[PDB]
Amino acid sequence: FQSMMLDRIRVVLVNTSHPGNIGGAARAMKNMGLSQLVLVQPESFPHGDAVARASGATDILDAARVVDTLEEALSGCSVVLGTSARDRRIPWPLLDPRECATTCLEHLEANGEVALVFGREYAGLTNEELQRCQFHVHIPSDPEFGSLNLAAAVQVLTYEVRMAWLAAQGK
Amino acid sequence: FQSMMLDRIRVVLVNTSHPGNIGGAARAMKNMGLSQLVLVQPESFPHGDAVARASGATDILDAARVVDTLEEALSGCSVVLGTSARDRRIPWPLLDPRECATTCLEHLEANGEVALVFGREYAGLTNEELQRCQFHVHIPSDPEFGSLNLAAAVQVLTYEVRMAWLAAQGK
Repeated sequence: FQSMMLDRIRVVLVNTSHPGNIGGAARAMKNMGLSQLVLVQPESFPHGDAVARASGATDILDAARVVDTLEEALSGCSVVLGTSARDRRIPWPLLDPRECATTCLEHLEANGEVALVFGREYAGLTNEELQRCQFHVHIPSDPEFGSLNLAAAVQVLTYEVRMAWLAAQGK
Repeated sequence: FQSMMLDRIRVVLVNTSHPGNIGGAARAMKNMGLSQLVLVQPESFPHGDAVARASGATDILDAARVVDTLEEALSGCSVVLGTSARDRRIPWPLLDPRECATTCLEHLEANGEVALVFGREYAGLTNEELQRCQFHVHIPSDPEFGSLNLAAAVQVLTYEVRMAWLAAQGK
């Protein structure tokens, strides 16, 4: 199963401070066909704001796994891609969201499990967290005002994943 | 000017009910280089929630024009593109976000002014509002759970606009 492939994209939110962003991320995942959410040390979860921003994606919140470390969140993944909003001076392969989606599909088609890792509001992932990833993904943005809202960033990546998944089906 | 071209994309939010979405839209515009926001009959504006979700894109909120009708919001535009989340049974040309961005760039390069029109949370634009547009833009989504958060939808379209704008510059 085709739609079922999308369940093997593991969205990992690292140390999210605003519970509204957890809900927003779940909504962004559900409206692209994704469903697997993992939270590393969220600051406030469960929370009413996550439920409200999920706007019906409460199934994803209820099935979300909450873990103490990024290592636990990445267990069993065939590849890990971390997002970066700025030059991090780490020489890892740097992908745009379209290239990220191509890499994701390649793994999903090979029965892999892909982690897409998002960091804290503003600060992003730490260097150590980025070093744990095999690829870095950057959403091209205005360098004068470069970091997107966490849920909006999840939406951009999940949208590209769905665009690649549709294209592979001749759709 | 190149960056200046993006100021000629007019983001129009029609009858927004959650002020947080107005702020989220302004943030989504600013981190892609856009700045022109027009609000048609927003339910609560100005509002603290718009300021909070703008996360520093308060300049866009302060310069936003508030009007009573969609007609006033579209004055002087060379083309109007409206978003749709479902089959609207209106036979207008239907573009995905990449095709929307191509159309936008074509107009910006020809010193045009493009309106990107977003509707109400859940309900979207009315048929009459969609009929006022020359093109309809649909973000491919899971038809089981098809409508994105308003600010996340603005982010998807603005992200594609920036991707097209960068590509045209050999970047």
